[PDB]
Amino acid sequence: AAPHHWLLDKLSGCYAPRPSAGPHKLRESLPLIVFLRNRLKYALNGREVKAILMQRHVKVDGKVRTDTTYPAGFMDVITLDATNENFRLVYDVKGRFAVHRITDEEASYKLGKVKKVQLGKKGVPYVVTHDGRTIRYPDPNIKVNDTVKIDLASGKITDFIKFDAGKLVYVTGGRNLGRIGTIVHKERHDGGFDLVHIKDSLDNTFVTRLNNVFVIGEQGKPYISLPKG
Amino acid sequence: RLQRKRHQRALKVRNAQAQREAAAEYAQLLAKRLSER
Amino acid sequence: KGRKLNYSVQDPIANYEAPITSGYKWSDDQIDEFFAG
Amino acid sequence: NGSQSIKAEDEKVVMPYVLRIFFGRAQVPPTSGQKRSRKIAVISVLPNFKKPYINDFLSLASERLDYNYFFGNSHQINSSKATLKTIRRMTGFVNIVNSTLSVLRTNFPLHTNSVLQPLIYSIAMAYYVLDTESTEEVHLRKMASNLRQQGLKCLSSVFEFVGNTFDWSTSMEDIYAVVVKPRISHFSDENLQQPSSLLRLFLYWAHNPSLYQFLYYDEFATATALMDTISNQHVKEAVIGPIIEAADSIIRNPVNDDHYVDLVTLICTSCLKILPSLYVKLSDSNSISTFLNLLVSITEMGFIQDDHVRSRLISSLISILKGKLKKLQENDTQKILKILKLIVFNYNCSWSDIEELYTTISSLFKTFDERNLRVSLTELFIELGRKVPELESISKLVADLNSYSSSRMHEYDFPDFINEKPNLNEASKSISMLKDILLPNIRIGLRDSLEEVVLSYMVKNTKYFTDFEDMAILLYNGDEEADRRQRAIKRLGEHAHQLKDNSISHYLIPMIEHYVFSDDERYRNIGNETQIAIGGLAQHMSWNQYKALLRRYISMLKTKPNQMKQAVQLITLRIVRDGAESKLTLSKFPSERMPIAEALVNIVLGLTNDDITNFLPSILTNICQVLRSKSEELRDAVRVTLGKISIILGAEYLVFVIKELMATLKRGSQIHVLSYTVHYILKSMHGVLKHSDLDTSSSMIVKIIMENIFGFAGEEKDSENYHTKVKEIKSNKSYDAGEILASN
Amino acid sequence: GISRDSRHKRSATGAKRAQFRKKRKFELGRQPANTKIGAKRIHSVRTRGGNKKYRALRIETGNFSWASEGISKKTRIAGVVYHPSNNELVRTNTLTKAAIVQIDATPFRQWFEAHYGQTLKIESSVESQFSAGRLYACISSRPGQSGRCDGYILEGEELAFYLRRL
Amino acid sequence: QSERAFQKQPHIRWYKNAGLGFKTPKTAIEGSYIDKKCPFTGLVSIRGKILTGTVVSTKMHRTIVIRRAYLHYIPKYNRYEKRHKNVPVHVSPAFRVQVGDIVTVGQCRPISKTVRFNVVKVS
Amino acid sequence: FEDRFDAREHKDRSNKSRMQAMEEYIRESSDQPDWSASIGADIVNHGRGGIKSLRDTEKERRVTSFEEDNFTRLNITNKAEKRKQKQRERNARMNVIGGEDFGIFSSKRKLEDSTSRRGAKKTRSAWDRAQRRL
RNA sequence: AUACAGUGAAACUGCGAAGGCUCAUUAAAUCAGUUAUCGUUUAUUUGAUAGUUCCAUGGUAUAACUGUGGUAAUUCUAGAGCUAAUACAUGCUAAUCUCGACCCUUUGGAAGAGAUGUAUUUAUUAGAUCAAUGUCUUCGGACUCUUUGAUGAAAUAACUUUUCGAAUCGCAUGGCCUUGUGCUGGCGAUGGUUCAUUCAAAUUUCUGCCCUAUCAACUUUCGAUGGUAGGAUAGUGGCCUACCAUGGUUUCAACGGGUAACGGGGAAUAAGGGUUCGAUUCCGGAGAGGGAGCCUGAGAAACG
Repeated sequence: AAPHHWLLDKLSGCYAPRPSAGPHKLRESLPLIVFLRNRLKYALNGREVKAILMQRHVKVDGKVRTDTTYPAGFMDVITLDATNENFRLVYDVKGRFAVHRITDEEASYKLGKVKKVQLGKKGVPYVVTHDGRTIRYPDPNIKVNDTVKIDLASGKITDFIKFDAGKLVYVTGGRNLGRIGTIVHKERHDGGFDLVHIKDSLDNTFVTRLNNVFVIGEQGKPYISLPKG
Repeated sequence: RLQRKRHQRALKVRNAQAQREAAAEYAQLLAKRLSER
Repeated sequence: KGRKLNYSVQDPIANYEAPITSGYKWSDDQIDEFFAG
Repeated sequence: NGSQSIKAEDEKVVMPYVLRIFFGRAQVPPTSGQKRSRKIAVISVLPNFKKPYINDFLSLASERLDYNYFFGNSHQINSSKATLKTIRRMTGFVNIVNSTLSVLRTNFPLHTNSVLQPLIYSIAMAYYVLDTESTEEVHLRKMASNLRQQGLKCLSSVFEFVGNTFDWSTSMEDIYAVVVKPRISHFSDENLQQPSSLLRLFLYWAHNPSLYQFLYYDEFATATALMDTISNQHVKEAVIGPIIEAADSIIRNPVNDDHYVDLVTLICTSCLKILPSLYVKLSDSNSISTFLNLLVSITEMGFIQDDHVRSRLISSLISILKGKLKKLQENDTQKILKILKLIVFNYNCSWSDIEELYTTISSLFKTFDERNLRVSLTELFIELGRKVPELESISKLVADLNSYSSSRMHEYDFPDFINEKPNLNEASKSISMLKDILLPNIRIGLRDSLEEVVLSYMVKNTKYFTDFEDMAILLYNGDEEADRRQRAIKRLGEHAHQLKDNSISHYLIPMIEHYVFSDDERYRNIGNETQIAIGGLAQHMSWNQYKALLRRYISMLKTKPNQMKQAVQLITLRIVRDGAESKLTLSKFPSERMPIAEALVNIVLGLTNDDITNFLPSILTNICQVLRSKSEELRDAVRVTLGKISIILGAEYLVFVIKELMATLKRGSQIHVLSYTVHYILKSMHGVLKHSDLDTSSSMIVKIIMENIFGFAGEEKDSENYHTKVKEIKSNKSYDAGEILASN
Repeated sequence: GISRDSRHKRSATGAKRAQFRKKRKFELGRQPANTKIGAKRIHSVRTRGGNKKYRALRIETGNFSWASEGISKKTRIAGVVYHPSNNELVRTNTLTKAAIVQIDATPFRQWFEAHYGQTLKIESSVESQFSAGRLYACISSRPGQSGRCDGYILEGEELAFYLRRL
Repeated sequence: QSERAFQKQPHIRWYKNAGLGFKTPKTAIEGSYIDKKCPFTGLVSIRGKILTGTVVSTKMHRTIVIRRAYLHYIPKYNRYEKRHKNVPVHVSPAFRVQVGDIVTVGQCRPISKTVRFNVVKVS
Repeated sequence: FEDRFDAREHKDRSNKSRMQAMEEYIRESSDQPDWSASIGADIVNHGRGGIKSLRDTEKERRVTSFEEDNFTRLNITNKAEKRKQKQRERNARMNVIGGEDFGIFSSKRKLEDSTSRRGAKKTRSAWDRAQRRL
């Protein structure tokens, strides 16, 4: 009854935890019970993960948010107070949620793909992201599928990454879900299979969608740290 | 009752002096972005 | 003129009521000598 | 209750004028004090009593806005209003500086002035109260210090009151009593005037007519003072000319020239300002510019000068004769200005203008030959009128040629100033040649021949109406001139005008070839005409996207040859914009409605890219951007880009064939594209039949040979189950033929 | 009303054997409330959470808009003479959207005499109604959904556009 | 160009642009045609996907019946049986489409029972 | 057409082709030892069951690893145990003789069809087989 | 503890039950994925988000409760008397925002003019230019056609029986001397209008394994096919009605024929040898005695 992304062992139970509503969707997130209890194993059961949630160790996106099924989606920096645990969780190359450990100056921010820019009411420019941070007043040159950098103390955009040909992009969606390498090709079609294409070890080619891909930095310099093997 | 009449009015004028000033305080940042653009 | 004036026979109204034999209390000769003019 | 009282105001008109005046009289009887305040001023006032007075002014505003025609006005309401306004002024200017109740009574006073201006906004030419001077003296003694108070972009309490008092018939009695226009003119002649200065100027311009139609000699002297203000405000309508509301200036200047002639220096200043009205902004319309030039002529008919304004009016006619706008109405006003400018040059100008502008007759061609046989020594307005006739005004073709030749004869008989006049002739002929004209382009070519008075035969054979042997001799003359920035730009402009999208004629390839040959012969002049070659390539690059891209693609490819010769000569420049234009060509490559032109554009970018080390870093990616549209399953576009790639291989050297083959094999890689894209290198190896007996690594091409003849391709071609692939003649017995004179 | 579904009817291919389903809640067709003239009564019906819907049946105070200046002012209703979305609808004299209904134009007289002074540049076949009182005006607002009667006056082009019709 | 009642007019001559690589002809920017559901002036907005094919019939007005044959790699009887599709489409003031005439359409806002596509191109 | 996220094609299967004869040959030619138990420790119910098979001790090692790894005893879940424990022990006493399962020799399942005779490196060209050798 | 003070039958309250059996046989229309909704609803999740004030606190009317009773009798009752609210419903409320004539030079703004919302439903329109590294240098400038960038192709005239501008709490005596609660004065949770997200639903693009031409015509016989307008809608929609046109699908398989459609379709887990046994979601839709009509809710044609 589980998805593939959670890295959930089959010998666990019968009812799978539906995440509650929140920032991200159901299909692109993992809740805190499947995060803490059975992935990096700070708990043994739902009772004691509710106990540490009542103790309020979790500090995801700089706020506490004491809830069992809180849908932590892409790169919400899970922060735990004891042993200064800073966790940025991204996608691995085979579809799961690889939770990388980072440090404090990297967990002081996150980034987010812009979805739409609106002239909503009363002359106010407007920007949303995958956690829905409706932050005030970016520059006019925010296209769709660019990348804002959230402040995580206040909410303001601090840095901006422009989407164009020659940018380091992350793909979350479809049969390319979780690949990095961002350059063999660029092809913007007019309604589907439109993208920037991603290399491999032998620099192979790949096809995805615009909304299923979003930028993380430059060719060699992302200010996100990434795990390795 | 009257102490609540003190605190209600004080929190109301403080809410005004926070919100209605902060709104123009980021509208001026929009003005800086528009001047630089 | 599709649904307009279907000259068909319909099921529940075919015996919805029943007639009467004498009907008018007048005679038909009383009709003729009633509105000859 | 504000919405309820607004409903009561929206339904507070249903009763008659008697009941409306009765309700207004009851509203007046709240805190009038006519026993105490109808003499001079009030007895006492309070904060809450002024709040009843501020509410009374607000109720007066609401009543006037509801009944905004009649309003039920009464002298009791007028006295209550004057008492409230005087009490507001008295309380505001007599209370101490604590500013709370003072700003309350000040926003009571501005709202009461707004309600007072609403009464004249509603019932202006209805009452016209004969006891106006009571309220007039009250408001004057209140607002004496409002001298420059109403000078802003939005200050419209007393400025709107002054405009209302000035825009009436007999309510200007309080204006012409002592002063309205004095304080209005003080704030008008204030130097920090915002765009209400034009409103005040239009109000005084409309209000001078009531002061002129007034029989009173005081108002006659006030109209004289309004004309004196029009003469003393000679900087306001100059500095405030930021919009297209110059019709107010043209309506005052015609009114001033028709009204008052008071000084010869004033008439010279008016003529110089109306000369700046045509030499300040190019967005002046026809009627406004005609009335401005007619007002300059009307000031010149009274009190013009003999040398300075003579030359100023001559420059005005020298601009207006090159204009001649609005179906000879501006030409008739220019002839009147030339006949009023009062000089010997102006006398010859009026003669030679009236002898040609005689209502569509043969006197134009008569007068051209007349002044040719009797050539005048003024020659400035003569060259203007004979260059407007040499432009696209159909008649006087041979007369235009004779006029240009006679101007050249005078410029040679001078032997300095008339050579600078020939510089203006060349700067006019340049914009004439870069145009869509037919007769005037030939007249500009005749002027080029007269300035050239081998080269003269070349010019007369370019203007020979033959165009086949003529264009062949033009190409041979370009070859002789190859074996000049503006001059070659003008020659190439005339050639591009004779071959400017005229696709109902043949030899357009040789015409664009002659254009590119003259561009190359100008680009060889690197010390002078490198900038002109860059500008010509830039204009051709703009034409490569501006709605037509067939011959402009070959123009781009053949203007790349100047870059190729320059890079071969260099063996410092600006690589940045060249690389950005290469990116723009790569974006035009991904267009395919422009596939063949885009393949030639890729060839053009590769011909231009011959830098020091950037031709190593980008040529493989350029070959990738070329072949990515031909490995794209197209029966004709693959062949056209194969022709472009064979031209690219013939252009590039043997050091680039390795990068070309590697990029082609890295772009086309899939099975059943490996059996079709051998035609690429089949064409390319024969395109490079002119390389020496050193070669590339050739492991790539022997890999191509082995995969296309051995194993699966052997099974595929030696089976009998494939429909049709016309690029498979087995195609592979050619690469060793390419390589035997190069590699082994 | 009944329904909103394609299941009861045939598509662009001509299919049969429907016998589909018990109709759901979200195929809700309410009764057609033909709005008339009367005393102002609006039924406040519920849908989709607290989505109150104003179903007007007997509305009078039409806010009709002077066109050339855009002055939406308050008036009464007389009757619709032409509306061939149902040619019996004008026989029964209801009041729906896009109908051409007659108005006693006395507040428009008041506004003209109030912001122009004199009484009567405007077209002659509407100057006749400026004199008489009843002018033609077409309803914009939806009394069956928003519960209101707003509209726009007929001024010249749109006037003759309807007068040549009927 | 007015054969029906009820103020045949644009609904706020009027002109807009959907963008995204589809031209608006000059009569459809400034012309007497109403453009009620033609997407260049229109009331509809563009979205979705864009399909291309030739036509079969254009008999009724505001009905463009496209045909659409396309390749599909059949593995069952290992031969390609040829595709055919149909879609009705509203008119545009740019081309009286006759038989043949490969044209393309964009998905928007169901107009009749079966049309979500309106013509944006002719070539 | 378009892509659709398929965990059944980027999921580690590795069991359609795991044949015990190939795995036994790999254990023979492995040249690294095999982690066998101290010899009495792997018989089960005083000999009432078998010894235990190699797959059963692999599965037991996995269960005890998961067991210690997240501190939870597994259970007596009725449907899964009535399937798997009873069917497993009955085919164990059928086919496992002395710690060795001989069930495979009584089973039709082609070796070379699924688990040998490579499908990706099929080398359907003379040139591709020539380059695969050299 | 003489206006409250702990146990607490029976009453109001917050929520609980938050998803269970049988019966007649639907061929991508039941289903699964997918495209979209600037074509739409949304409780809860999450991020954001309020400026109109004339000559010390507002009203009776009902419970529970007592008391008198009826009836064989109910979570059936009726009179009479009181009594409370975050129940009902009328109503008490400092002055700050820009342009800046003037500046006295830094402690710089005094005068004047223009201000000030939401929720509902109506119309006009804001939504072609200037800056250089260069055309000619006459080492000055009219500069955009060239060489590159930029503002850029909700402001207002009205309705509506209009919602509001905190009768919520916690942590912190803290600062001031207006000579007494005179101003309290710092922050955080709950409010509170609106937007977006999330959740879910409805439509909608396309794709997906029986044999079928002895099913070759169907569709206008629940509008057939489309156009225009209205109604109803959560909105798109012949979804329904007026008018108009005679369309539309099909041999490139329309439309129609049945079951090992108690079986099948990935609907899914796969198992270290069982090769169509071997994990499951769903057979189709209904039904709460029988059809019909109505009501409630973020969600329903309700297992209550």
